Amino acid sequence: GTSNRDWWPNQLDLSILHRHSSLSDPMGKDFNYAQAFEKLDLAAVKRDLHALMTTSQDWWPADFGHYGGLFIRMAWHSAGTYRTADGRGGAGEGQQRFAPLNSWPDNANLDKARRLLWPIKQKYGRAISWADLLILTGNVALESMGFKTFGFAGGRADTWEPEDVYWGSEKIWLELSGGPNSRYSGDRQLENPLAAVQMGLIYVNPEGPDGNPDPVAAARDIRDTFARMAMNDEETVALIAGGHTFGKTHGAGPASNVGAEPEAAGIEAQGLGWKSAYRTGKGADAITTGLEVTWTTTPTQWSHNFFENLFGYEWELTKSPAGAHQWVAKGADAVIPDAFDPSKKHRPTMLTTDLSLRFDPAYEKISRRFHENPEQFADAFARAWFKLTHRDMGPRARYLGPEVPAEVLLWQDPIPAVDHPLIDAADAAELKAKVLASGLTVSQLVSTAWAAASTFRGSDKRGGANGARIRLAPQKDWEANQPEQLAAVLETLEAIRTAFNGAQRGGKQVSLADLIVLAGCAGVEQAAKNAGHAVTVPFAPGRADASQEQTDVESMAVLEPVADGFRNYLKGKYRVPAEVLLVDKAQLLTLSAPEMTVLLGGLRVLGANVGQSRHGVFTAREQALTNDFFVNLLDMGTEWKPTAADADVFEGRDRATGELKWTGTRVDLVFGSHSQLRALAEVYGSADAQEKFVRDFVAVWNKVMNLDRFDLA
Amino acid sequence: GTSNRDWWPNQLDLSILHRHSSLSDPMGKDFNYAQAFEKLDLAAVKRDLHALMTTSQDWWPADFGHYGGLFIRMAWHSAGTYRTADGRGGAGEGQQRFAPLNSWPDNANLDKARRLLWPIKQKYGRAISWADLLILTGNVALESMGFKTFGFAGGRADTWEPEDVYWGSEKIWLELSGGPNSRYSGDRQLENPLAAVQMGLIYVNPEGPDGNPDPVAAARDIRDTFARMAMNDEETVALIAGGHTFGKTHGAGPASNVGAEPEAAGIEAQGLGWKSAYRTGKGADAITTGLEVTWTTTPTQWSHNFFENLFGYEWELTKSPAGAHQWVAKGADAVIPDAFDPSKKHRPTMLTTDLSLRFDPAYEKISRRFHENPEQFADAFARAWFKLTHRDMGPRARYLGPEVPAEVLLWQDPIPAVDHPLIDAADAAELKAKVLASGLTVSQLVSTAWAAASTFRGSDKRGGANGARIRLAPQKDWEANQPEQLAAVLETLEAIRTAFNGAQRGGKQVSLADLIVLAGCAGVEQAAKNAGHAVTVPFAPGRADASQEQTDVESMAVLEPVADGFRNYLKGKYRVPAEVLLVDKAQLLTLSAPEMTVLLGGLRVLGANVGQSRHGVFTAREQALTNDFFVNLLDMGTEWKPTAADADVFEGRDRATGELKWTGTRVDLVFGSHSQLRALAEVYGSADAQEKFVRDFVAVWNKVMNLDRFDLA
Ligand code: HEM
Ligand code: HEM
Ligand SMILES: NNC(=O)c1ccncc1
Ligand SMILES: NNC(=O)c1ccncc1
Ligand SMILES: [Cl-]
Ligand SMILES: [Cl-]
Ligand code: NA
Ligand code: NA
Repeated sequence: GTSNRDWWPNQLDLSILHRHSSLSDPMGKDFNYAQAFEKLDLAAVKRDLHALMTTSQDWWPADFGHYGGLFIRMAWHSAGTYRTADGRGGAGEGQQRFAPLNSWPDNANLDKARRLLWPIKQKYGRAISWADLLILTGNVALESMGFKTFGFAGGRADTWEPEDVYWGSEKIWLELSGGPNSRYSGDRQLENPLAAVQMGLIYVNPEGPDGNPDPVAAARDIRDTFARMAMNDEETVALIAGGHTFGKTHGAGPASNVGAEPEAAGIEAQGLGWKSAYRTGKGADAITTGLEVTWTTTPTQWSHNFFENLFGYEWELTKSPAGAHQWVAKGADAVIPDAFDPSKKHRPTMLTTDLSLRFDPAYEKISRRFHENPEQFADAFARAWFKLTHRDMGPRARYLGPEVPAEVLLWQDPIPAVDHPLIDAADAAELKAKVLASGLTVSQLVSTAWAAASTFRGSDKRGGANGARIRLAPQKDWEANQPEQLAAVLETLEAIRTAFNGAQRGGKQVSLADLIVLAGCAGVEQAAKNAGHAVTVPFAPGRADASQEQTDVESMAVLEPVADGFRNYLKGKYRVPAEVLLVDKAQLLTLSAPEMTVLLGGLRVLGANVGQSRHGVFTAREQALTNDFFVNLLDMGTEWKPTAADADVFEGRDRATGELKWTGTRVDLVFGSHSQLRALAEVYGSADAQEKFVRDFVAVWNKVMNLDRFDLA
Repeated sequence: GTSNRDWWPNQLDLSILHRHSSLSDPMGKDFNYAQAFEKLDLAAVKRDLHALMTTSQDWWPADFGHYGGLFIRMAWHSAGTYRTADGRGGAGEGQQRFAPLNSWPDNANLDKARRLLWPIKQKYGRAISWADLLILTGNVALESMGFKTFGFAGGRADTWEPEDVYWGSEKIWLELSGGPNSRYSGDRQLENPLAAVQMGLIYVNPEGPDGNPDPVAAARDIRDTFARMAMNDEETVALIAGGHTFGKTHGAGPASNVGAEPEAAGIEAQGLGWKSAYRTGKGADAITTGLEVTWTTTPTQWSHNFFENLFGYEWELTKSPAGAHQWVAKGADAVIPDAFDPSKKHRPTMLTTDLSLRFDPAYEKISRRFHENPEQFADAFARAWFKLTHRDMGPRARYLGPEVPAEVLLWQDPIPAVDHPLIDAADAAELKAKVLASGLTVSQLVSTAWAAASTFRGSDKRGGANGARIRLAPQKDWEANQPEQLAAVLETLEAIRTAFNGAQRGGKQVSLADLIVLAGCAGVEQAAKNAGHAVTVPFAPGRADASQEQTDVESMAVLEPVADGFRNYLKGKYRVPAEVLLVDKAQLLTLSAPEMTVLLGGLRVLGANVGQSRHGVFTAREQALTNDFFVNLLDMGTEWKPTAADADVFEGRDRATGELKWTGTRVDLVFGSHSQLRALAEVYGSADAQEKFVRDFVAVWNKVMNLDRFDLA
């Protein structure tokens, strides 16, 4: 069946904005997962999971009689697809169960793990999402084996179709670097936003870089990919050594025995894959990765044996029965149990990537400290495991259930509790009138509030106007935020706030986070008034102001807009066309194509462009909220040509006279080009559309303002 | 970006069921196009369109000073993608403005036509859809040029993204037959459901089959493609000769002058394509197809000159300035006007496909009759043009506005008006009790109502339970409908009906159409009662019984289910896998993936399978409405394997004992295999889901029952 994608392989793909519709969702449109989960008897689930750990099923027998290792790996992989660059991946939408992740080579035999959990899923039904269950199971595994976890938050709602995520351009699973679609360039620089070394891996190749078993060089990849997953050196050592305290790898025989991944398997496989022809195909004969390593003498019990072994022995290179590189302790005693035969024991073994923890000089110092103080190791691993598995859950307000940790962590971008009465409608109207009487312009108010709100991304639910972090490092200095204009606006707002708060009785006051938003609302209302329309922009109070001390500046770097088509901003020159970046941004903002279209056309005429650029400002009444962008964009009286100076900027001239009327960017003109966006533009560009445009603008504006307001959910 | 479609190119694609969501739609959820159109001043639009016909724009100058020909071609093409095999294509969704149809070679320069309409679109806004405007503009063109149309109906709502239609497998535009993805096999047999000879054509190649200019062989393709678009010989001659009474083709210079189609063109082209490097690139220099033919001496006025010329001259093969085969009149004077230069005239010319109307012996007779009786020609063309442009509109109840023809036509599958009081809720309860007392089983009732309702397709809005056509030829005889069982059920229902109707006062009666449906509802209520659930199934009366004379039996043939996964039925062995045919069917029924899942799992346990097959009947309480399908399908205690007799049937055996528990087909097992369908199955298979299952089943049931009930909109 030949498709639009086959005929026009570089056209824009808008379907990414329209996933997750009510059509694909089996739950009623009123279904509220948070309220279902809040009534789940979580202790009862955890008792069932505890039982599970040691109830071996013959179709996938439990190593050492205990599924703990397998489930820890399953949870780790669920969380481990996470990239800080865009917030995509991670455990928070249960995407391990869909394509492609369910069939990634690094996820081999995690299909068995997920299937082991069906009876418990089935028992508790909609009160526990798969997403939450995968993470909970990991926790229970650790707990069953003697490890005290830091806590657990429910709240990850299930999703019903695969996400659209750029995982790389390679066309071959696990392709080595330096191919026609290499994710590496220069001096082993991994392309953003990727966070793994090969297509279908979680982070790194366990044999070493492109299969070279050099622990020192492997450590370089570990550090890079873990950093791209938001983990520093301490966290990375804790997580790796923590996880490889348990279980084993599977490599009983040659890898050519293993069949098709789940999405390529036959229908009879019922969603399972990697069927193995090697001996029994499971248990003692299992092949997953091809490595054959068991790290510890008690693979079902928390211990400090990983570091005891790592440091206690000297290691020699060897080959698994599948031929993969791995390490064995030279002439150790055979002290490591066999997973199925109680009369066999084995020597200590390690992956090349495990040895990285000892032979990378930075890791070695941390690893030694963990070896000599295994309580520090346990506390670090607990914290890191919580961070791993919760990193894409968003604000602490989404955390559910009785095991949520009380401690507030820096990585959570915490927002202080509000302890005082909030402003009401009359107060909001008085502030709005003050903001407008200060002489702040429509353009300044809208740009500031846009800049504050639009850092939100739905992928990991980081960002947004809550916190007033726009006033702090690093946001206040991002080029897209126009630091000098921003500083002037914030100064005037802060004076209005101080005066307002000083006049109150009874503890009422307004946060600057709220006022920035409210001022943006005044701006949009004044714009509408300039166009002759009386509208009220909805506003919900209750944002609070975070301090610089509660704001990790390095972690905030990834939220910087380098492309914001909504402000006609591109920080530099990229290989990805600007219109593609626009749609990506709209996806992170959770906008549909209609919402993206309305919003952009309104922002243009409000003066939200960075640097007061006239590109796409197709109106002779700037700062009035009108549909002029659309009417003028669609006017066939104008002819567009790319400029000689820049192929990415266009001049619009009167077709009859040649007179220069406007200039625009690819982001502006895509709305007159792409056949689906033009259809949208046409609706807003019609003579009956003025009222619709304003109402839809205000709605989407409001929506953007509220993206991070999970305190109100 | 490598996608799931690249990795697993033969997986099922469920996104086709979830297009056309609220997310992609710029109109509010409450927007009702019918009500907007009913307030449009249609007369005023038509005045504006009249004005347009002779308002020539410099960017695409009107031939002969009149755009009529162009707009007739535009409207023809809009309607001309229609296939009777699935009802997909046609004018009714305005899909000509989206990919791929906006960029089909046969639609070249229709982008200009559509752009000329923007001011009118813009003026009237949401009150007239593009879909309607394209056909209206065709009508006005004809009327402006002196042809009186049969009438016009509004009501085609706009759509907002491209449909997912199989247009063929070729990877090259216009590829000739016999390639690696040939749409032809055997003795020039065109593959169903296709209705064009080459990828990117409407029907046939104007130079002749695969470009060989044999009018007789061309006539074969014409007949086959037009038949696949629901037109017989009389209609086809009328339409072709009718249409080529107007306008001209465009072929002023070599085709290598013509640039990128709209979807490939630059952003600066603002949605237009085929920019030509030949001389001025437009007007007198225009290149569209490459042919250069002008059929009549008055290309802007209705005449009888097409047949005068066709029969009046003998024809010699020649070449256009682009090199295409075409025909010129032997010995003729230069009597055809030039489109731009009043001092030039040309000899009469014809396409190979025009000469088909004279050299095909069957077309010749029709053509001669039209020649000698031009009133018969005019009336046939009027009727055919109305049919062409309204064929996919569905029931007459959907027809809006003041130009709707009063005459009821056979091809509309008309439904007689209801002239008597309808049964009310007390009568419906009485009939249900009678149906249940008669001894008809749950399985009989559900199968019959399913068979009646499930002929509906949303593509052209044909089919459905309205009419009681299940009791007529050919439906009563379809294998999928189990003719023998059907005849017994209809006999018992007809007796219940006669008794009920005979007992009434005041003209009240119930149609068999309604009773079939109501009986289906009683069967579902009983099934629910068998399972311990107290369920009332919604019923809406008002169907009427159509007569055999109101039911064109040939036309009905295309509605025969050769694949109906909802009754585990496949009429033969096909190249397309059965699960693909299931999803296609669900798409025609307007079902989302959840709806398709719930519906199939319920039908299985209700006994709706053809021949009482046990395949997929995964319950020990058949005829009870339970979620057993799901719970049993997902039970990991069962292992599935294809049978030795048949690779498409599976045996499910107890994994521990080897005991045979169930058998199923690919349609059954796909719900436990495909990762998105399995996620749905899991909701319905959960321990808290029995009530949800029942309620969702009843909802989808009712939806299917009501699919053709446009009298209730
Ligand atoms: C550089 C990072 C990592 C590498 C390259 C890596 C590699 C691997 C490989 C190759 C296996 C064997 C899979 C198989 O054949 O069955 C595995 C197993 C395992 N890994 Fe990791 N790992 C890494 C980090 C982690 C982390 C962060 C955790 C959890 C905190 C984790 C926990 C596990 C566990 C529990 C298993 C045991 C599986 C079982 O018992 O079935 N690993 N690892
Ligand atoms: C065998 C069926 C047909 C064939 C092969 C065919 C072929 C063509 C071709 C090649 C053109 C020239 C396009 C160009 O270069 O601008 C055209 C023009 C046209 N056709 Fe057809 N045609 C078919 C049927 C129809 C029908 C059914 C209608 C309408 C009822 C129609 C109405 C027109 C009109 C009005 C034009 C003139 C366009 C103008 O003046 O710009 N044709 N046809
Ligand atoms: N791949 N997923 C995302 O980009 C996303 C998910 C949910 N809301 C916004 C964006
Ligand atoms: N491709 N188009 C269809 O299959 C369809 C369209 C509208 N309703 C149901 C089915
Ligand atoms: Cl994602
Ligand atoms: Cl279609
Ligand atoms: Na994410
Ligand atoms: Na259709």
